[PDB]
Amino acid sequence: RKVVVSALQFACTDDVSTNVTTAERLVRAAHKQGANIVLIQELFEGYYFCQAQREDFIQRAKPYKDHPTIMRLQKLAKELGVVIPVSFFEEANNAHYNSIAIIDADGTDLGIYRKSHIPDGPGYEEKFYFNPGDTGFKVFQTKYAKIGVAICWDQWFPEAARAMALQGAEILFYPTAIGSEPHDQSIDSRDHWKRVMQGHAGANLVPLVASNRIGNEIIETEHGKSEIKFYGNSFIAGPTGEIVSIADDKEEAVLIAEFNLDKIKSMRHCWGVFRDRRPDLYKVLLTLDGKNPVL
Amino acid sequence: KGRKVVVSALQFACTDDVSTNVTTAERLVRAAHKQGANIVLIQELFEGYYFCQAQREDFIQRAKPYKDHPTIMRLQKLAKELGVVIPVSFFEEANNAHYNSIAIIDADGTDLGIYRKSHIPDGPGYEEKFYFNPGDTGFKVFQTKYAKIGVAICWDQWFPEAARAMALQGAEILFYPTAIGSEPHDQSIDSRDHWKRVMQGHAGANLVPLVASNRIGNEIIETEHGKSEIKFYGNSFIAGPTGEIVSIADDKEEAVLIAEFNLDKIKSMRHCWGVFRDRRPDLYKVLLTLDGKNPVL
Amino acid sequence: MAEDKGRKVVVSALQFACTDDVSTNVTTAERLVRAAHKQGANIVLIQELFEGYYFCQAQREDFIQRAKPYKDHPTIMRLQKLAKELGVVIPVSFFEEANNAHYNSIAIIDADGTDLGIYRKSHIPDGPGYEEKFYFNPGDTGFKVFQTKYAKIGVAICWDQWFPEAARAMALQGAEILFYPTAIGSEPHDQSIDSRDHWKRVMQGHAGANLVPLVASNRIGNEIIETEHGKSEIKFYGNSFIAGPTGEIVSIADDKEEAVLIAEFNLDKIKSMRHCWGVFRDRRPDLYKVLLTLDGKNPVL
Amino acid sequence: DKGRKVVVSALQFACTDDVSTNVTTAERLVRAAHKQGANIVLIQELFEGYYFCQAQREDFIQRAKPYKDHPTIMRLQKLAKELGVVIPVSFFEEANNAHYNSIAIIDADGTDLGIYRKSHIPDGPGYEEKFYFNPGDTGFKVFQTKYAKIGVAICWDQWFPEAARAMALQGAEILFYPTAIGSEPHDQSIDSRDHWKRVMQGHAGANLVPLVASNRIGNEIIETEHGKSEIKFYGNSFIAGPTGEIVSIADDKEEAVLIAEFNLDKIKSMRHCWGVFRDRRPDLYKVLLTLDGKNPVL
Amino acid sequence: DKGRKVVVSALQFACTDDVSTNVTTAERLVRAAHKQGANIVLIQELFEGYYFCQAQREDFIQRAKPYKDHPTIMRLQKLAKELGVVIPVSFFEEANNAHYNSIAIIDADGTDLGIYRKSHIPDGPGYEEKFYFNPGDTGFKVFQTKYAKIGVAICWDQWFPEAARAMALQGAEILFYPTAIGSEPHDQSIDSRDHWKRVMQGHAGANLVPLVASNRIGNEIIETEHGKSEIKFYGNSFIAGPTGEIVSIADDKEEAVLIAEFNLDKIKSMRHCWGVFRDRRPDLYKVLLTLDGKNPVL
Amino acid sequence: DKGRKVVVSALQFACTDDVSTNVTTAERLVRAAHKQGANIVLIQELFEGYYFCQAQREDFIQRAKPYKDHPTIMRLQKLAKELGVVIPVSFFEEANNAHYNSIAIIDADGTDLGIYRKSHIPDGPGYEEKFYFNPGDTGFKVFQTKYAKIGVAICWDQWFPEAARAMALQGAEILFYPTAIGSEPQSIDSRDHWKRVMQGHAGANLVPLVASNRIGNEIIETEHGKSEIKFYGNSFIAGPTGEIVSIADDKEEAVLIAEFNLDKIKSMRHCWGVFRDRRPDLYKVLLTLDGKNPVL
Ligand SMILES: *C(O)(O)NCCCCN
Ligand SMILES: *C(O)(O)NCCCCN
Ligand SMILES: *C(O)(O)NCCCCN
Ligand SMILES: *C(O)(O)NCCCCN
Ligand SMILES: *C(O)(O)NCCCCN
Repeated sequence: RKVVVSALQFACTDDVSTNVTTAERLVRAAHKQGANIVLIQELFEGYYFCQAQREDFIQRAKPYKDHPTIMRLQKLAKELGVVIPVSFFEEANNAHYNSIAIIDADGTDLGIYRKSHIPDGPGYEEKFYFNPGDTGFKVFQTKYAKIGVAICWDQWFPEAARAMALQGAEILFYPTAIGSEPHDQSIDSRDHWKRVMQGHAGANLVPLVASNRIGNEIIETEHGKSEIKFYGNSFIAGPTGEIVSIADDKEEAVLIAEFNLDKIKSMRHCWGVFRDRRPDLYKVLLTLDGKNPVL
Repeated sequence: KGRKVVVSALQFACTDDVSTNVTTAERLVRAAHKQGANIVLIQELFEGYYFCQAQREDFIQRAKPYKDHPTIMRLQKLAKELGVVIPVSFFEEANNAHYNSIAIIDADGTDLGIYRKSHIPDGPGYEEKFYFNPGDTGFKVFQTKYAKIGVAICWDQWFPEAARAMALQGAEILFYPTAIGSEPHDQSIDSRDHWKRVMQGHAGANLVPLVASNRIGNEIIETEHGKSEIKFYGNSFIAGPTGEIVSIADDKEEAVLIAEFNLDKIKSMRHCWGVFRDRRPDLYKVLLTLDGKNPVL
Repeated sequence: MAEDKGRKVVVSALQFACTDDVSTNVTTAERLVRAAHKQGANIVLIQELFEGYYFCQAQREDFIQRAKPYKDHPTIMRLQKLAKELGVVIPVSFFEEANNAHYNSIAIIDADGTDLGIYRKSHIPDGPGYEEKFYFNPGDTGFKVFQTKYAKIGVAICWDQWFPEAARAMALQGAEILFYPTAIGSEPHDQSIDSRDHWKRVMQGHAGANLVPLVASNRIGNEIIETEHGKSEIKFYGNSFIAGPTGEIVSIADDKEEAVLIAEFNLDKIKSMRHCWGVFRDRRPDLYKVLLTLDGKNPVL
Repeated sequence: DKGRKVVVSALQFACTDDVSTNVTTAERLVRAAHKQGANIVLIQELFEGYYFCQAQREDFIQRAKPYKDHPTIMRLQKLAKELGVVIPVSFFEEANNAHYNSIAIIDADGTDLGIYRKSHIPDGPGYEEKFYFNPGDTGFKVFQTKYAKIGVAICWDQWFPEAARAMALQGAEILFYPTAIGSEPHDQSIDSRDHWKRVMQGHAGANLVPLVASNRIGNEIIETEHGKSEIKFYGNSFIAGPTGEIVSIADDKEEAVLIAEFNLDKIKSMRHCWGVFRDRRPDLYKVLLTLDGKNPVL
Repeated sequence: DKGRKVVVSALQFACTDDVSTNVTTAERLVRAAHKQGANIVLIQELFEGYYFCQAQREDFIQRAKPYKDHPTIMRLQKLAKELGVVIPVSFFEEANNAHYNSIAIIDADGTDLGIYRKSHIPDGPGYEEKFYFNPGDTGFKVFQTKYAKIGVAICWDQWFPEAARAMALQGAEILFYPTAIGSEPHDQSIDSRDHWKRVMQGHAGANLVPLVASNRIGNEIIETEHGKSEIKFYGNSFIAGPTGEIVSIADDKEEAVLIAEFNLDKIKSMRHCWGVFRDRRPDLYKVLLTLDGKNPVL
Repeated sequence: DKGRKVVVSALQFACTDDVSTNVTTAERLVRAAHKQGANIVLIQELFEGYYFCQAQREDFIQRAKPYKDHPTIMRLQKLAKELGVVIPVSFFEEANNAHYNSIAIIDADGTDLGIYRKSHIPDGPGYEEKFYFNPGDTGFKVFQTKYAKIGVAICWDQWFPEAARAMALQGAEILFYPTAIGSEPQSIDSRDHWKRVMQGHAGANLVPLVASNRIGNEIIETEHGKSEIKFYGNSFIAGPTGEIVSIADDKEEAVLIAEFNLDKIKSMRHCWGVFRDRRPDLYKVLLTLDGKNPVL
């Protein structure tokens, strides 16, 4: 059993219809190169608006139900027979989430995951927009594979990757929007970013796909212009954490890698780390401060 | 710029003759409509006297089924004629169950369904617990032609949980038909300021406007222990999304209160303030207890 | 002076002996229904499986084939004519065949002759003399109420009368009077068993707890059935009765006479009393999930 | 006649409005029961004072006390232990801002086995309990005592076949109901005593378990917010057997100590053979989780 | 060839009227099966005593015992753990006032994995089980053991294609049915043994899963409420492969230990290839939720 | 010996790839069954030609014909009326965009009582039938004939206990299964597996069961060249305990005959008690494919 996976990497305008056209073009290119599952970067419908903390930007969110972009990519998924996770800004009554809908290769909406770990600070004021997610970590049975899909900042947390692996994830996927930080040009996070994820692939023995944005974006914030340069470096890592495919920090790209899932599942079983785990000794992971279990 | 809705609170006196009272309600709904109202709110159990001063066998038989209710049917025609949303408070019989209920009539005349009062008051003057099963619909929101609304009934208005329950389900405006006044056993009790402050609190905590329609007049009821009298204190009002009173009636005048709200701007304001973003349902399990320790079954 | 307002309904319990010939027993039933109507009855209740002997003392292959379809049943059709002629409601107990299922059933015939539908016995008894579990699928209609020309009524069958759940289910759905056609007597394996006082008390409790009148019609006479292991005899103990909404017996027959019991109820006064007593206002269904278990712990599927 | 035997007792007495006097009365009659061989002794509802629920008064709510270190429960634990008798203790419970009509079950070694909180709360003239008590949130309970597994509910609960069935399904071998019922002050023509008995006899017969009801006697005048209100409590404390037969009964004015012995092994065998529990149809009982016969409650 | 192999066994013996004797007989035959390589061993229905259901007797109901701390289950857990063998244990369960014909599945490490309660209850002369057992309320279950996911149901359940299909759908790799079937005391012309085998062979073949049936032998006479009643149990315990072929079978009168090995990975692959499960039409099977071919049950 | 008696027959023959010839063969064998007293006679599946269904050829699709005015059905109606026999007629149905593997039930007076459309269609490696047939949408049916209430299902339907139970719950007194099964002239021989599953249905439902299978070798040229199947016959009739009462071999024409007392069998079915004892409250999992999620 072999599945072909793709990371896409492109620049966005602040127009939904242009960006969706761009995603469609790169999804067809992926499909043309053999892709069964194609990963589109985080909040690709527009500019990464979380540089600002603005009332009007919250109203960019849309219900999960009858979402125009999801609906449009469901047609594309269906035509091509590819699996397409769709990053979007969800409104759910008065709650708001950074969410992702998993469309199967028959175009079926398989359900959503809501971003669990919400980043904060200059350039990435996501805590202002999003309730911390309440779906918990999830795995989706698609026509090709059980996949673990989480979102951007979730990729820094070994807990997220481990939870998806424990629930049957054969591949992990992280749509991303990370770049420079507007308050401090000396912060270059790209190597650190890659290393943490490489760690998750190696610790769980599962391949991993990260799709990140490129281009410079200037946002009109409540305190004036703020600029981020997104550094791309979209990549696909194998089950021991080796980078098999990688983009640069400036050019549009379509990454492709094939994995033998039944072989990798045998290596995983045979390595035996899941049977060697000591959940009896991991209670402290349910604390924040190293002592008090959360309610 | 944005969806506007004009809401109205009515305030009037009742006899114990249904036809008279429905006629009074119609006159005032028409008057609200003439002043631009899209949703009009009539006070609790308006079809007669506030009979719950007594605990009487014969008064339980004032209840009628929800199905083919002559007062709901009559007000459905008016709703349709005028293009206004009309919540209709009534005493519901449902086989051997009885409830203090409200049917939400949409602006096309459609009966959108019912809510059954959840929190039932008790004590001299207000012996509701004798008459009504505690409601079993739970808190509801209704999609009307003009807005998603949350409607609850009188005593429900004291409970922050009801208001929050409706808001979490997308209610854009909260409505509470009311019957509250003096208390026949103790003339020193004057609850009007307390009553208003608690509702203002709900409007401000959920960032939604709130409408409260209360009775006026003195009513004398024969009870098992002789006459009992309540002076209903009016003070019907409409509050905006920070809990500010935008319109209020006094304690004796018949009144038609009118207010317009921009539901898109308020939505935007509600979200921006951030309370719904910041709620901690993981820490709210104690709210599912009565005694602060034991969760109910 | 005017008498007190409200819908009055006159109900009747019949009590008679059966042969094992269908034509004879239907003739007996018609005779007693007519006598009940002559005494003012609006609703008349015939005992369980009146078409024949209480054959359930045996577990026999050939007795299963006494069952007949509900559709075009000759006894139901005949009693429909009588109901229409007299203007009386008549529930008709019969052994139902429904493809390969079999039930102990009752068809409710309205005062205009209309077949309102059926109830299938839910609780099926077992044991020497009363081997009903061999014959009947447990019923699958659930507890029902029927709107007749005179009243909304709840009808269940024999062993159902021991279950408070059945009486409450019918009352919660607006039953104004409860009816139980019965066949109960001695038990052939042990002559010390005399259940008649126990039997009455349980049903009196239903009437009192739901504040609705209750009618029980039971068989009389001795019947001997040829069983797979020899002859078996039951003496049916009569004691048909009508109870009011506090569980008081307003009329009762003895253990051997043929009887036509008659009582009038003001259903509007009773409804008022039922509601004022307050039990239905005070019920706690949030605490009753355990009733959906058999063993006090595990909810059934 | 082999089998585990248990002797139960219903007590019936008049109350003053002084706790000390009523607790002394209860102790006297518990000792009289024990002298007659009783293993489990049932004291009537809210026996610490007058039946105060004729009134709806602010100050009466403050008669409530916490379950923890309750002076009357602690005193009766001493007696339970001294005599080797099981004693359910009815009390008015405060639990932060909630209030309940409650009963603590004291085992024959003095151990406090836990509480049941009254589920069905009556209302109306003379019996304004809904003003005082949150509807109970323990659900129906059974308690394993030294002598038997028992089901204890409280007064108005005794009208509900659901409560009796719920306790029996959980293995209750005997049902107990402390009571306060009498005349009704707004209508002198109401005499509920025969109705009250018939409904409980029904529960005993339907579940094939014995049942004990202890009820108050005497006239009580309460100063209500609208003037004097009077109830004459009608006694009629009784013990019913597993077919609903009254085996012992008190009249409507006498102080009484009723006594009956039950063979719990034989009764268990009878209950099972009669077959009602074998034949129940919980798949058809979902309408019991409605109030109106149609909508399941949340 | 390659893949997870499992050795299963059907045991067949005659019962005495003494519980401990009968458990010792079971232990002896379990040990003999283990010696021949068995991983999962099936003991016949209600093996602790005579098949008492010929009678409808009050005292026989009290032969039931709770699942909790059941002395026969506890004893067989020790054997399971000692030998590393999976052992389903048939017993007569008391659960407050409910009673069931039940089976506890003991894993090869001695762990009590839970119980299944007999769903379909037979009736008629000689087999009056409806008098004793509530219809089961666990539903059909599959248990994950150290060696396989197994589906265990009980005697009469074996006539119902629905039970076997329910277990296969939930992952059962082997079906097991402890049995007590023989002659019928009211009609000596009834010989059901060929019919009995054919129906089970049909389940194995329709689901492509092996099937194990363990039945009693011996003549048993029971004192019924109407005199002596005799059943001659007919043995014919057997093991069927995934196309329904009988691979091992006992006769109608001797003790037997039957043994068969199955390659569960090859059978699984063969079942997936055959594709019947992906070809099923559940959208057309709603009539199966009726008894009468028309009205769905509640 | 009292009660309604019905004589049923299973026919078995080799198909040529010529329609007239095959219908002539069917008529000859129906007449022979009638001569031996048969009241209801079962002809094997798709008997008008070679079993084309696993060859995936677009030109074979035009063999389908509408249910309305079907020349083979209309001809067998005449035969049914002439002889006073019930004849289920297997045919390849064209229904607008859809195509089905279907069977029309002809009563003893020649009346067309209706159609059943094969429900279970094998898809995945080895079985490419979807190329020709849509999954049936009639659901499982019973038909009241002059002699009996009967249930009929087709070929692959044979493997599914649900179809047999569904028919019996609705009052079918006899089950009929026209089939076509064989193998590559391979090691696996499915004939015993097949019989055991069917004997299971008869025994579990306490109804007799009639199965008609073809014989002979058939060669079809396909996209992937010549495919050959040897059909293994073994048509049979089973009684209500699953006992085989007559059976054909794997190479000759056969006319199998058996008489059933439908009143006695009904009484036996009811007394055995399985239908009294069924637990539909516990069967919801059967409305899933994966053992957890109900289908729409
Ligand atoms: C996505 O937007 O969560 N990446 C967050 C990066 C935060 C860097 N300080
Ligand atoms: C409406 O009737 O619920 N108002 C109740 C007020 C109670 C005052 N103590
Ligand atoms: C009717 O037939 O159900 N009465 C059942 C009585 C059973 C007595 N043990
Ligand atoms: C106890 O106190 O609940 N008694 C209730 C009686 C109410 C009479 N209508
Ligand atoms: C086990 O006891 O279920 N076998 C029942 C057989 C009944 C025979 N008619």
